[PDB]
Amino acid sequence: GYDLSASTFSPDGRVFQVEYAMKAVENSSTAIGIRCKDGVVFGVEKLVLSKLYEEGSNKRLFNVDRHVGMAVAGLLADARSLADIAREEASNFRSNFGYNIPLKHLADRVAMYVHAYTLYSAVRPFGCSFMLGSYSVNDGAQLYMIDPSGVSYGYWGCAIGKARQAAKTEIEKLQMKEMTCRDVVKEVAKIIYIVHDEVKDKAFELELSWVGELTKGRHEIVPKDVREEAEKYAKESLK
Amino acid sequence: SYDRAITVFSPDGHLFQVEYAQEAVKKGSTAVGVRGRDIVVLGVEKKSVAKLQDERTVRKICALDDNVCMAFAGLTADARIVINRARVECQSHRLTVGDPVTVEYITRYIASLKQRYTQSNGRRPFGISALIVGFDFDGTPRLYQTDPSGTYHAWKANAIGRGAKSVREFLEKNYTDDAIETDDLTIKLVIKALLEVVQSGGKNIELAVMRRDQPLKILSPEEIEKYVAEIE
Amino acid sequence: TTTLAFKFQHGVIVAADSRATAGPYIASQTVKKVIEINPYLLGTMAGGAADCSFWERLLARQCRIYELRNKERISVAAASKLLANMVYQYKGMGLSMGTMICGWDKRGPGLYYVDSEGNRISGTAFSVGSGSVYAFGVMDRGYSYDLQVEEAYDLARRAIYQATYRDAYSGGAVNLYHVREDGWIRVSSDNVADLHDKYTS
Amino acid sequence: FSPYAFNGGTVLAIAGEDFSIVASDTRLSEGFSIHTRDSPKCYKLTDKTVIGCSGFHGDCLTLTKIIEARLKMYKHSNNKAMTTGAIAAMLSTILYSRRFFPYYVYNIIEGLDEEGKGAVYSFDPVGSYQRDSFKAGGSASAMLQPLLDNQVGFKNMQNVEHVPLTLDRAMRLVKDVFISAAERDVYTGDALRICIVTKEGIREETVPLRKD
Amino acid sequence: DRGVNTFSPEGRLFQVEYAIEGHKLGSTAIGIQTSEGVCLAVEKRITSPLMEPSSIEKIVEIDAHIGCAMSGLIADAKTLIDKARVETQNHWFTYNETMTVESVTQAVSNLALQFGEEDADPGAMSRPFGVALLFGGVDEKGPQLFHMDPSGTFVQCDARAIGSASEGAQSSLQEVYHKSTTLKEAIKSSLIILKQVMEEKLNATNIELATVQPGQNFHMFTKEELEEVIKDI
Amino acid sequence: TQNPMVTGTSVLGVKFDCGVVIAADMLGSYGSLARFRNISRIMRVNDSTMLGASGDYADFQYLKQVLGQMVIDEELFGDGHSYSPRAIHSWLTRAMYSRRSKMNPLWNTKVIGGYAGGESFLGYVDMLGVAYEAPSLATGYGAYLAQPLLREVLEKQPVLSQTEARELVERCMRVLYYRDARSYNRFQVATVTEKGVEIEGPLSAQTNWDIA
Amino acid sequence: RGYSFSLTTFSPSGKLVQIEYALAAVAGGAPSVGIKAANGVVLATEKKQKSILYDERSVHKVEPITKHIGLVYSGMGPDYRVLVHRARKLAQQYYLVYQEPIPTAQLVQRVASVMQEYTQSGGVRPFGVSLLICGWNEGRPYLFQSDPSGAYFAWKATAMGKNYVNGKTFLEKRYNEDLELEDAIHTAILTLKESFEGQMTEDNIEVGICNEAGFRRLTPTEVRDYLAA
Amino acid sequence: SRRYDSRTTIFSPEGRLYQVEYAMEAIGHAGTCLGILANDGVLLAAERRNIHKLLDEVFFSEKIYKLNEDMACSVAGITSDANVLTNELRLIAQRYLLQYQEPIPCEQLVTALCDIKQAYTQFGGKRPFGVSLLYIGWDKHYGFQLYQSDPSGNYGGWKATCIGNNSAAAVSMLKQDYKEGEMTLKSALALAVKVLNKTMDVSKLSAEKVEIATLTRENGKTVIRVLKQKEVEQLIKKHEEEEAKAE
Amino acid sequence: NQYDNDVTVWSPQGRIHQIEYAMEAVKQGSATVGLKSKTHAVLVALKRAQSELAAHQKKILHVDNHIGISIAGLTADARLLCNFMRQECLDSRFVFDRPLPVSRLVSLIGSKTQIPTQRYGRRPYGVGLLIAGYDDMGPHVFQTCPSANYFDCRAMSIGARSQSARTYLERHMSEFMQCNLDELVKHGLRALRETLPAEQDLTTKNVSIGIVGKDLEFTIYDDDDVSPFLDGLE
Repeated sequence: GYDLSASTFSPDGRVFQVEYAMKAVENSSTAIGIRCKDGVVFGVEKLVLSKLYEEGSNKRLFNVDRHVGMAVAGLLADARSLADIAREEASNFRSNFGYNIPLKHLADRVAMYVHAYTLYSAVRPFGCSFMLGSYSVNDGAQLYMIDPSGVSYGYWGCAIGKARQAAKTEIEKLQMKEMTCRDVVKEVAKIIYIVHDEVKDKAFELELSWVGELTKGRHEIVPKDVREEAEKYAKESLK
Repeated sequence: SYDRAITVFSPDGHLFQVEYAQEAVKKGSTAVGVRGRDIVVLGVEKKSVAKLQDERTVRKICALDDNVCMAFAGLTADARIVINRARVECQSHRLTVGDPVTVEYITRYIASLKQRYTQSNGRRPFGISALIVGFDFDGTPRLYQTDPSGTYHAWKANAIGRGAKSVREFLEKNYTDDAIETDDLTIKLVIKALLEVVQSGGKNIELAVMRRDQPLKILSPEEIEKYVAEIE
Repeated sequence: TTTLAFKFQHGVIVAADSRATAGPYIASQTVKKVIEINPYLLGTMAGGAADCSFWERLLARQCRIYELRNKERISVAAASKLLANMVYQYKGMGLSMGTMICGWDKRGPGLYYVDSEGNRISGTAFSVGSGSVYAFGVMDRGYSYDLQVEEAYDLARRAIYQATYRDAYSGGAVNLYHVREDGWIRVSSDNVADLHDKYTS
Repeated sequence: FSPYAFNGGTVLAIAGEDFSIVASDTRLSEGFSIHTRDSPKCYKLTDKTVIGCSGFHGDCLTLTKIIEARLKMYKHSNNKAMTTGAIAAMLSTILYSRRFFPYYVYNIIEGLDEEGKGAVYSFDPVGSYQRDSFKAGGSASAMLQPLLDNQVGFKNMQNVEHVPLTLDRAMRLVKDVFISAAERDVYTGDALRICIVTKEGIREETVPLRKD
Repeated sequence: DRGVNTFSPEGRLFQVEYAIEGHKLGSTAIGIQTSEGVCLAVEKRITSPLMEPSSIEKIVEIDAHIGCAMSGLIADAKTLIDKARVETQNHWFTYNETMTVESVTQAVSNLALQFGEEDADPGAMSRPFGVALLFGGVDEKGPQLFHMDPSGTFVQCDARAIGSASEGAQSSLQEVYHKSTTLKEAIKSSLIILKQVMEEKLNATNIELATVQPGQNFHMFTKEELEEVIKDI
Repeated sequence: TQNPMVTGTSVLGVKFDCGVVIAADMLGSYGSLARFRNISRIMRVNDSTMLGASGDYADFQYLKQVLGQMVIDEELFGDGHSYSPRAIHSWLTRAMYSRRSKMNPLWNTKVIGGYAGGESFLGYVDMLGVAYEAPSLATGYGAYLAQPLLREVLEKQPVLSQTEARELVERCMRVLYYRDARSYNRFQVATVTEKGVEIEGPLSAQTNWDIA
Repeated sequence: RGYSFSLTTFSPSGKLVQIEYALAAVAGGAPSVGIKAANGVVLATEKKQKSILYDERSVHKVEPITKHIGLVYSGMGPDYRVLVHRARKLAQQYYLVYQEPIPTAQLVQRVASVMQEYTQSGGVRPFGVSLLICGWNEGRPYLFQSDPSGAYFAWKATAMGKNYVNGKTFLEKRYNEDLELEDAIHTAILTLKESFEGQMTEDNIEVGICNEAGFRRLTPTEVRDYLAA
Repeated sequence: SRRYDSRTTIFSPEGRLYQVEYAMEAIGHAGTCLGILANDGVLLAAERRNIHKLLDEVFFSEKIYKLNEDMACSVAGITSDANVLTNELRLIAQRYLLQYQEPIPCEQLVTALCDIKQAYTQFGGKRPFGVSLLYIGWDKHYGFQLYQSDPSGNYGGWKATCIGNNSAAAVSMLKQDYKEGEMTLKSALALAVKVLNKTMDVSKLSAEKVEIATLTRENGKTVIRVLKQKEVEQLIKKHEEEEAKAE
Repeated sequence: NQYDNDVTVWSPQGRIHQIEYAMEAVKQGSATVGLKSKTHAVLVALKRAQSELAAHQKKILHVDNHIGISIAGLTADARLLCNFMRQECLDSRFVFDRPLPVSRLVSLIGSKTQIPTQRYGRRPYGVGLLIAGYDDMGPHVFQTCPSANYFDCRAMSIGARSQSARTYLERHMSEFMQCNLDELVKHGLRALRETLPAEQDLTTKNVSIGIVGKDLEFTIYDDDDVSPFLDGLE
């Protein structure tokens, strides 16, 4: 009878409601991120269920501020709720203090908001995890990852999704500390195409984004020429 | 704040809380009322008087206004609340419109309250049934009856409580424009209608009469005693 | 403005003028200062026209709802009480009113005077406006309870005509109503100019 | 801090058998200087209703926006467009809702009724309204009213049979009245708009006056 | 066990599904729309001969051109009736014209489903209503007759029957009705079906009948005219 | 605000074919003291919208903050729609009116310029909620000293070129310097065209001729 | 935002088992003892630390409330702290209104009213602690005791915590009504000594007294002399 | 949450209120209290429940609680709820005096308290007070009175009642020794002592297991006086003597 | 058997049975169909046969001059949502003196629909929608779900037995762009004819048709105004 509320410790000190909101993510399609000297690069395998939808529906990359990106995994409605909260946090910060909010501060604020939903019986924990990423001449590139429980750590490359195991294993053989975004983008395309399953899921869409010095610190979406070339390179590499 | 649905529907569309409130009101002491030509009368049964009480404090027949009176069955503690709210309403109506209420106006007010306590959050229903009598400015006597659900009708004569199942059959057969001609005729009618349910014998009854004059007069024990002898 | 009303043997009589002014400039010359509230009631307009119209429309709505709920019409005393109660909630905020309610109930002819201050009084002859003192001098000297309908008509017309002859904020036409047992009727809408030649040479 | 300003402007409506006419001048003012020389005061409400406003320009703008929103709410809730009388009644209630800090506007609704004829309704800042046959509000209303009394009301003149107002004569009267008003009031006189509400639909015209 | 708001494996809202079953235990009513007006008729279902029959009012008047006939929980129906009256009077006050049967049915249907037990209102409902309604009236398009459910779905009909014998009453109404009736044949057939389905004997004090037509107001039948009609039949 | 403290003076505005040019001086007066002498009273809202304000300077800075956050937030999700000169003009009118209605107004006399869709925009928004459009504008004492010259020119030719509009603007700024006692001899000049907004640094009217 | 229903209810026999269970919790604390003498009262507790690592000086079990009142406890310390804080606030409010020091009986009544409020509100449990109050006012020493339900008494010598039955069984014998405060301390210490399972020390116990001059807890240097006999 | 709710304010399948039925059984096991009305005043006589030697009798009483200059009460059940009720009664009496500048009547006091007791059984989700009361008093209109309330919230005037433990047999023997109209205060005291002597399981009374208060009018003033141990002892001696003499 | 009652309880598989059931509610309704071309968008619905005597229903409602919807599910919830959308468009036109983009409208709708799905003692809106509008960027055929996520599509059908209409749609989507309005509408009526059983063909009073486009406001077509569209379906 301990599985029904976020106010009940198990006899062994666990919270099964958060443990279940984590399964909710542990069976969703994969998204990765890679930190570089110059900047960050996001990549997500977007699933196309039927032909009927227009390509561009169910985007998983948002713009929380003019220098912060965001990639999501899990329940997209909860994800959009969190994106509005983050937009709210950044705008208030700028109106109070007169300059842009640090990624370290934003992640801390959003993780506290997420954790507040893990204590009470009147609510339920969110069912989505997400990654952030910025670039500032002060602190350079950055990358974080928040869980449904509210824990946030810094990373060099993260692999939230269902193929996290195979994704992380292949991303560790990369030497990202010396590469650059133009040289990373290709790698993100290749690793996502490798980790992608082509049996259960037949067709998938690929979208990329980056924030670095080449975009002058503004989060963007990768232009179409770079993307086509990246896809071709990935296909050639795969055999 | 307490906000829970206490009374809710059930399979086959029943309201179990209201049905239980009625099962409770089916256990009080019997009350009987009839509508005369120029008089109205009520009558309540006393289960036991206990030889040690003060009857002035356990009366089940109140007076809401100069021309309206009532008598209940069920739970005294709930009846008291309903009665005082009805009194405040009578005073408000007099103040605002400069005229004493009608019997149907106060019956509607009471029934509206009783119904409101069946659809609100965090409340149980009232457990009483009332019989309201009185006269109006026209000079027409009235007699109504409410339910724990909020429904009310108008009747020639009625009986609530336990034993009403037989009091009604008796009164149905015996009610006629002949036993109505005079007050000392209708009062004996009410008395013999109450007596076959009082299995104690004698007078364990309270009886109040209300005429167009000398309102809410209450018959003394000796006076009520005289009528019993006459019947036999 | 000049309005009058007096109860007599055959019910109630009501009269008014029709000019409205903003300062020394005559904006309008035929207003309707009698407010038909329902087929069986009527009020009158003096003071702020917007206040008069708004609150008597509110009163009409409440009388209709009372009838629908209780299956019987409201009475003159109760309607006057409702109006006075409604305007007492805004004492000291600048409302300007002063009206007359007339009708018939189970008690006969009714004639009440409600103000913005909060008073209400029953009477047999009232008069409101800035020509009230001129209309009083003719109503007091001509009035008699043992009078019939056309004598009442003539007395009312004469009072209003002399009032608008001596007062600067009164003129135009005079509208005459008449409350009987079976609802009210409209009697005449003669104009003071066509009355003056009649009332002299 | 005074929350009001006086901006000038004159409006004039005239009802006929088959038609209805609202007219206005196009100058905006404040104090002794001129803001613009092309600013209308007549707003089409529906296919058979025009409204003219005067007084304070901020309140005029707010009021027209509120009325346009409420027409749409009514239509979405009742599956049909409003009528001139319903519009006049609703405007009465809207004007009374702000009665202790009121709109400083003088409204003049015009349109056709269900029986196909003109319906001029005059308003005062706090709500009082009455159905007229003609009306004039603004800065030269005391100058315009006696002329319309003499011409459309046919007052003070005998030895005349008073036949109805054709559209031609009505428009000529409106033009001449406004020319003479421009020659003596300092707040009118840039240009003249003329809206014509008829069975077919609303039409508009323009005539120039003399500049400052 | 459950809350009041709780879908089922078929997405059905248990409490509404029960409030709907609360109607197959009421007394039958019948409405019929003609080209000359509408007519409503309801069984009174007297219990014992000591109850006054002039005290059972199941056909009320909403306004001078709209009437209503109910079935179910007569205690519950009264708040709906009051709110419909108030809305019609507000519409008159604001727009100086009479409301429409469509607008009244639509505004009344918006109170249904407005229940709950947390963050609802200061004083809010705790369960759905248990009354079905039948509106009739005339407006700028002619006679109309609508129907309302506890779920909040309102339709427009020309001959509807609600109550505990409706599955048998409609089986005759569909054969009797045609687009060429007159209100008189309508009244006759509406009485014949009542007599067909009731348990007692259709006499002149255990039924009710009212009519609205383009000329007159809402008018109730008298124990004089009603008796004559019954005898005539 | 109840009482303004540090105030600016006149802002000018002209629209030419394919653009809009506005101008203002750089001075903050503390009631007849030239306290601050290098402040910027001109803003750039987005790629097609400029703004210059008169009156209280703290109110101008607050509105700068608010409008900037709005443009940022709508540009965030980048869906292909952007605010326009007209949308910003309306938003500003509504906010000014909402402040005056609580008896707590913002004490500015803003001017909006823009160029979208192939034609220019030039609007005026007073603290009371008065708002209109014109081919020329001027606030403060400019409404008396510079509007006559602009109108004298635009009467003859209804359309100017970029060079002629700029010449006219500086020719008027000179006279403002001659005759206004709260004016200064250093001003900025913004310009919006199909390529975007350009602001020019501290200019001078050194074309003075003091022959006493 | 919080529960609104009670957690303590009646049983088919009329008991309140939540209060009975809070009492069972109190029956498992550390022993406490109070003894009223002719010119003062004495509170004595068992302050036995788990291991030598714990710094003894930091936490106390015998606390003052005003310059003339002090109390001890048995049961749960985190609850005892809440009660101590609210008692201090209650005394300050009384002094603010009347410019007089509050009497012990009024103090006990207000504290027991709070403890009773926690038996009938929504979504809370009762306190798991009983109190022993001490005081001196108008030339007289007082000694009360408060229960988890909200019922207070008045004693001459009582005992709480573990082994309270034998504690009061032993306390009844020796108690004299003429007893001086200094000779009452010996009996209080001796009563504690009956059930200690160890060796007495100046840091195993706490002791407070109250006489004409106010409340104060004895220092270990004085507890040493008193333990020497 | 709904899982943990206990639903204290609902009906039973037979129309009962279980929480009130259980509070009445709680009140069933308390200490015996009894009242008796007479020609010249009323009297209460309770039973001391806490008899431990180490206690202190600082208070002038244990279960009396003078509520006003003219009234007084006594409780059975839960002391913690009794304290709340007594504070409320005092506040009600003072509010009445402030509004009318006259003392309150006893029936109005009892009514205003029973309203509060009733509002705890209809809404709120709380539990009800487990307390029964007896009252005594004197007013302008009816003189010496004696009432009684119960957890549900209904009262009633009496002439000789009893609550607590063995109250059934107490009332049974009260019915056979009370004669209306002829009883004086002394015969009242005698009957009270002789009823308390039996309805208590102990061998015989002790003059410290009891607690006795009276109420009289003297010189236009009400006097509420708790009897003393010596007086009680004398009464017990008198009871011992006459009873012994008969047999 | 204890996770299927509240909307704030996860199952051991990370699912919300309440939200599921609220979706199975939406499948009960009668099918709808929408699609868009280069310049026009179109909604077509099938008004269900309620009884032998009642006027069928209202399944297409105006939201604004450029936006219209078509519902399937709880009608009370549907009109509760429609009132919110109408107020949104009215508020927009009041503040900025311009229309609302359909995308921002659907954003507001989703953000409002999501909140109930998380708190205690509340339930999801049991209604699916289909929006059609025109803007600067052309037509739009958004679709929403009881679980607050929404989609964007060229052509989508919701309701009972709409699997066949969806198959027809994708199979013929290759030409919707170029096609004219008349051609576009017929493609819709054929697809809607697919879901009906064998014993019934489209008549003239159990179909509705909405249309919005470049130079044309949102219009609904009445019982016999749909006659010029059903003349050729042989």
